[PDB]
This record gives sequence, structure tokens and C-alpha cells, in this order.
Amino acid sequence: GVNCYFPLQSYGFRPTYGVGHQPYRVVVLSFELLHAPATVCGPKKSTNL
Amino acid sequence: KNIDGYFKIYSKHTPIDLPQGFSALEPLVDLPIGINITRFQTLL
Repeated sequence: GVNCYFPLQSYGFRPTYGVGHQPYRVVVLSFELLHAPATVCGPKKSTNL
Repeated sequence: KNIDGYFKIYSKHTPIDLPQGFSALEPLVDLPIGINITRFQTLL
């Protein structure tokens, strides 16, 4: 009602839409380093024996 | 044990108060977590 609204609103994604309105999945990778010993290291390839 | 930023667990399961037999505990787990531990309990 007047001065009353549902805060979430949809993106209404639809194919016949331009590049501006098209789904763009986002993956924000972050790197956390603390004083505890590190456990997520990196393949470290080697040499033949 | 927890000394150098790693948490170490040694263990051994031996057949049968405490006997006079000698047995050394083999290292099982060496976790890299770096939290401070000063108290503990047991879980039943």
C-alpha cells in the first residue's frame, strides 16, 4: 500500500533483452591468511628420478 | 600436543592396571590449525 513495499524485486531476466540485462554469474574468490599453519597450498610438479 | 602452530595427535591401541609392557605411540595426525588451546574436556 501507499508507503508500503516488498523490498526484494526480481531481475525479470528474459532472453530477448540486451547484453546489459542478461544473467552474469559472479564468483568472488578471496584469500584468507591467519596465524594458524597454512593448509591450502599449491600442483608443485617435479623431475624424473 | 600443540607447540609450533600445528596440532599433533599420536596414538596406539594395545591389547591388555596399566601393564609393565613397553609401547611407543605412533604419529597419526598433524593438523595445521593455529588456534590457542588451554582447556579441554572429554566427550561421552
